[PDB]
Parts: sequence; C-alpha cells; structure tokens
Amino acid sequence: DIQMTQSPATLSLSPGERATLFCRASQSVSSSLAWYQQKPGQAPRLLIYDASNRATGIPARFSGSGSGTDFTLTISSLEPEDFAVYYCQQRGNWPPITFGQGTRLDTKRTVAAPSVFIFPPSDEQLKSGTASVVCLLNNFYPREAKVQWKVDNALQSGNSQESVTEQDSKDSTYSLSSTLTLSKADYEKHKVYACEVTHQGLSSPVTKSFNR
Amino acid sequence: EYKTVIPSPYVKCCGTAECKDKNLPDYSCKVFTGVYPFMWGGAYCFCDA
Amino acid sequence: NFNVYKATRPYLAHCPDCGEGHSCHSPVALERIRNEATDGTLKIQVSLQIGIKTDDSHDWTKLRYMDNHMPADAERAGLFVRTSAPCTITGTMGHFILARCPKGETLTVGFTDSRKISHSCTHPFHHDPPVIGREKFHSRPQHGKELPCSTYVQSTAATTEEIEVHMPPDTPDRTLMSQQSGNVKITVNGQTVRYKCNCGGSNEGLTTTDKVINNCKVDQCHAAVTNHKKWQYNSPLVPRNAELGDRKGKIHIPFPLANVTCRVPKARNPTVTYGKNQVIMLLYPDHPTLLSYRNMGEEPNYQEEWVMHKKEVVL
Amino acid sequence: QVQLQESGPGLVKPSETLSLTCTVSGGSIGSSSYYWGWIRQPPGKGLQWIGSFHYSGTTYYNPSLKSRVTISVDTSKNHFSLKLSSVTAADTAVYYCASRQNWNDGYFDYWGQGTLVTVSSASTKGPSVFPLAPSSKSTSGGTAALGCLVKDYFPEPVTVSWNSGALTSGVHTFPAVLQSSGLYSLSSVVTVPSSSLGTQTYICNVNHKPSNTKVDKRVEPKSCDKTH
Repeated sequence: DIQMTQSPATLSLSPGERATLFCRASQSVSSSLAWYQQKPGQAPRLLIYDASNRATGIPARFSGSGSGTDFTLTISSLEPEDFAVYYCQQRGNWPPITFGQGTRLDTKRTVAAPSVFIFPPSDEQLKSGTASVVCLLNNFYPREAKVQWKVDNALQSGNSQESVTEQDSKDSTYSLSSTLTLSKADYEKHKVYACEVTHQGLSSPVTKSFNR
Repeated sequence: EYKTVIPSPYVKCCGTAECKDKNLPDYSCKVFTGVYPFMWGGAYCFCDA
Repeated sequence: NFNVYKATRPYLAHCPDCGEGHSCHSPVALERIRNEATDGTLKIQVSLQIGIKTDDSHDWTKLRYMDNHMPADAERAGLFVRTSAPCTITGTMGHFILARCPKGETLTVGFTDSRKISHSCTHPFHHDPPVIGREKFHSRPQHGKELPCSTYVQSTAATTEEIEVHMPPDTPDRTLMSQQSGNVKITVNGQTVRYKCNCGGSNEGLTTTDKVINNCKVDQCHAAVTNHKKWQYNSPLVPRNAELGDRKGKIHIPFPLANVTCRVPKARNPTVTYGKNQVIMLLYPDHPTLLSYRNMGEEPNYQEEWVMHKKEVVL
Repeated sequence: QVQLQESGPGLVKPSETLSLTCTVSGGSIGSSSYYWGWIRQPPGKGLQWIGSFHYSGTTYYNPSLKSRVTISVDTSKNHFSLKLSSVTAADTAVYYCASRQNWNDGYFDYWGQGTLVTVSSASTKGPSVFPLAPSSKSTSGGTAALGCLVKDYFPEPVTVSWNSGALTSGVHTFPAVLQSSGLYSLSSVVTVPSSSLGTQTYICNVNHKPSNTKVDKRVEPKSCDKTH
C-alpha cells in the first residue's frame, strides 16, 4: 500500500492571504494526486485532480503542483468561503485507493491562554456506578492543547479522553474537554487528582489539583 | 447513392453480448460467438473463449 | 474550421495489405472511399490527421499519426496516394484526402515515418470514372464543350455532414510486461495501465507507475492502457466501449459535393460524301467516340456504336 | 448533470448485514465511460475506500475488506448497492456513494448525501442529566461558567438548552464521544455573571427527539459554595 502524510496537521491563517499545504507520498506516484475539500455537514468536494488543472466549478485560487513523492497545494488568497478541511489522494497504485488524513484550515486569531476548570464527580455520578472527572479548557486559541492527568502519582494508561470544539459562540475561539473515566472503586481508592495543561499561550504548563 | 453506417463493433469477452431491434432504414444486428480479436498490442482481453 | 480536432488523436487500424502482402496494424488505414463526384475526384478517409500536428496547433506542413499509445508528427511531403500511378492530391484536412487518381483496381495510401520508415495501406477498389458526355477522353482539352458534373470543392468549412468521435477503448499491449525469474514487471511510461492476473495475488489492479507482481508468468497476465485523454473516430476497425456510444465529439466532413461544369472534347469533323439516299461518313476518332443516328419520322430506329478507329460508315 | 442519493437503515447491530443503495438521477447506468464506488470516513479520521464498480463487468475491492464487501447494480431501477456482511463496531463511519464522470480514472467528482453507520449499543436508552455546578474556581474574572452533561443517551444528537429554551445565546457545546460501553455523553455549558444564579433558578433542558424524552434538571451553584 501507499500512504500519504499531510503537513501541517492544522493550519491557521487569516482570510485574504496566500496559503500552502504539503502532501508526502510513501512511494512515487508521478502526478497521481488529487486535492480535496470537505466542510462540516457537506460531502467532500474535489478541487484538484492529477495534482494539476482543476475540476469544473473550481476557481483558479487553488493551484496544485509537485511530483514523485512530494506535492504542494497553493491558495492565492483565502476568501471567507474557502475555510475547510483539505485532503490529498493518490491513485498511482490502487486498489486500495488512498486518501490523506486531513489538514485543518483555520483563520488566524489573537493568542488566548486556556482557562482550566475542574469538575469532580458529584453524588449523582457517584451513585451512578462510574466516575467521570472533567477538566475544561475554555477561551484559548489555537485549538491544539496537551492535557494529562495524575492520580496519586500512579502511571495511567488508556483511561483518559479528550474532545475539541468548534468556533466559540462568544470569543470566536476554541475550547477543549478532558475526562478521566474510572470505576467507582478505583475513584474511592484514590483521593487527590490533578489535571495538567500544556499550551502555546502559556509560558509553562499549569497543573491544577483537588481532593475529594 | 446510399451509404452504410457501421458503428464500432462491441467486443464483449468473458460474457455474452446482445442487441435490440431499431427502426433505422435497413438495420441489421448480430452476435457472433467464439471470437478472439487481436489489437496492435496483442490480444484484446484474456478470456480465450 | 480547423479548430475541431482539438481533443482528437489518430488511431492504429487493421490493414489487409501493409505493402509486403501481409495484413498488419497500420497507423494509416482506409475507412471509406467516396467517389460520388462524376469528374473522378476521390475522397479517401484515413486514420491519420493531416494539417494538424501534435501540440494541437494547425500546420499544413505536418500530419500526426499514432505510433505507440501516443501520437507523433511527420512531414506532409512524404504522403502519397496511388492506384496504378501516383495520384495528384488536391487537398487534405484531418482524416480526409481529396485526390485525383488514374483508372486502377487498388488504392494505396502511405507516408514516411519520423524514423524514416515507410507506412502504407492498400485496399481493393475498382476506380473507373464515369463517362461525361459521349466521348471517352483522358484529359480535358484546349477546345471543346461544357457539361454539368459534380466535384469535391476545396472548401474546408462545416458542411453539416458529421462524423462521431468518442472515447477509444482500452489499448492492450504485450510490451508492458517483462518477466524476471517468475516476477512480472509492468512498466507505464506515463499512461495509466490496467492489469489482470490469475497468478500470485489474483487481484487485478491499476497502476500509473512501474510495479512488480511475484510468482507470476507473462503468459497469465493482461495489461491495457485505460486513461485515454483524447477521443478518436468510432471506426468499425476498433472495438466499442459499451452497449451504447460515448458520443462526446463531432467532426464535420470537409470537401462537400458541389455542382460544377466539366470540359469535354468535340470530335473532328468527319469526311462526308453523298450517294443515292445514302451518306458515307469517314470518321477519325482520337478516343472511343459514340456515333448515333435516328430517323426523324414516326419510327426512330435509333442506332448507336462506339467508334474507336478510323472508320467508314454508310448510313 | 448527474446526482446521487443514498438510502439505508443507518443503524445496524453486530453481525448484521449493512446495505446501502445509491440511486442515480439525471442519468443512467448505461452511460459514458466512468466509474462507480463507495467511500467511508470514520469520525476524526481520513476517508477509507470500500470498493468500486466498473461498467465493463469488473469489480474492485479493498483487500482488507474484500472478503465481506459486495457491490451490485440494478440497471432496471437504476441504482448501485453496497453490502457489508457481519458489520462490527469498528465499521462505524459516514458512508457516501461516489462516481467519476469524466476521464475514467480512480478519482471521484460526484457524490450523494452520505449517512452515518453505527453498529453497537442500543437506541432505546433515555438520557440522564448531571449538573456541572459553578464555583469560585470556575469564575472567569467575575463571570462564571456552569453547564450540564447529558450522559447515557442514544442515539445522538441531543438537544440541550437553558431555562425552557428562552436562553440560547452564549451556549457553548462540545463534540460528544462514544464510550467503550456503548454509552454516550455530551457536555454543554453557558457563561453568566454569578448574580443571576442565586435569583433565577437555572434549568438544563434536555430533549431526546428519537426517544421523545424531555428532562428539566436543576443546575445551581454547588452546595460546598453555598452558605448553608
């Protein structure tokens, strides 16, 4: 099989400026690469086929180029309607037909450090038979953040989850949720818990802790 | 003077082809079995019969 | 206009005689030979495209012909048409050649390749121009008479006579496979290739670059070129893609039939002598000349004969 | 030119047969040289290919899924159908039907309206509401954010509002994630000055349309922050 890797995984850049995306191939596929657009609630949309020219209805703002294993997609200018998730596909050797993992295109905004809040499980979840500890990062940009949990200084594996939201309803920013999911006995055994957050808007990682 | 219009023949291999009657002035259609046509690069397709 | 062949490419076709008495797949092949014109002009349809070269620019000095999965250019000056003696080509456009040929039984159209090799296709074709007038002449004379006839004009405009061009079928090629110790390697050279095998991994596939398939023999795999970026005439000498036609292109057939006058000779004045209810005419035909006579009464008693030599007839 | 429309159950069970039928409009199967196919995308991942159908009679399938994937065509009623047998929870993804009208290559440029296919859990579970109460630690410089979590509900989506739907401005929602038990949870918050919390009773209104379930749950500042 042949695998494509896109760069960067997430791109934030203001409307009206030039943009560039990279797609790297595991094997040389000549010019067998297509650049694809997808929007939330919408089916994927073809922009560039064979890493050149353009499909019908696709304006000249998109320009594909490259060869062999390296291909580039250039946007002359991002209008407000051009923000979507972009993909690269190879057809040089199929089946199977291979697509890229997707690059996230955002509009660049002002730096906002994440504000971290902790919600321990209350009696309504402690009587529910499970334990869900919530760590919320609100009002930060860009959207990517690092969240880790510490439970009585014991190394954890496979018992943490995270989710990233869309544009904020007030600040036009992004927020993140982290959840520690445990059994009732496991939560009752431990007492102190910590959520640590590393983000680009912070000079250093910030760790918040609580006791139950 | 008349001219005979002959669209390109349909080579269906690994299968059996069929056609439908048309209302053209003098229309004739037929299916021939067991053909193994070749092109300039070799045999058109694998299945030998 | 010349701008019709924008997205069309020539095609290789079967030819019953490639010059050495053996049928082969030629870049040039005769599709239809039309001789509706009564002055003898022939409109020969060939798989070549004359007047339009590769890179899709009009050029009367060049023609384009398919070589191997892709077209190539050649000079027009090497094009020749013959039946028994070389013909005078009065015009060319795309797939069509307007020529004048001597009486003959075959028709051969050929040219010179880029590699300085000759290509030719020969078809049996009874060419014998119909007699215009009452004299079988061989070239138009200085002094004579004019009679109605029909010819192929030089005009290359749209004539509402239309020919369909559609997407060509997959082009098989045995050259695309090379065997190395039970490994079949498929080259591409820039064209998408379909392959289907019943060895090793029996899963058929599609490539755009070179591949190798292990534990396989060249005998048990098939390859073809599928991504055709240009459409060709739906000639009866290439297979069809599906039950229906792709359509998707159209080309006007140039040199429409047009409605002209032809020059014919007038025979020499015969030497006429008289006798009792008798006319003795001595005739000097240069070429087979029709002599006819009738009575002007109720009984015409029409009589005719083709005088070919100096002859004395008593009427 | 041509249009695609998907149809299928959407929700399937383990070891059940998934069938998706894509009907073509503005055209027919017996058309110019081009492909058909099906594509699928798990949430948060790239697009994955199941299979493709060429009109010539050949079929192409993804080798990892070729053992169960069957693609057929009904030219009489003019559709093409994809069938996946013994579907597992790992196959939960948004499916689309696709075709490449022009130039007859492996790409795609036409699409329908794909549908989500989920394989595990059950859709008969009604929602449960949990208040994420505000606190002095949850106050963002004088303005505090309080919310509610809808846990143990299926199928998605779930409607979350505040104060009988009268307050919808400023509500921030999170993408909900399925657990490894078939259970689903979504957190929705709202940021308000704390002075309105102790004067107007704050209610999380949770509506589950597929089960037609309406729950109004009181969300108030945590008792540890109350002077009782």
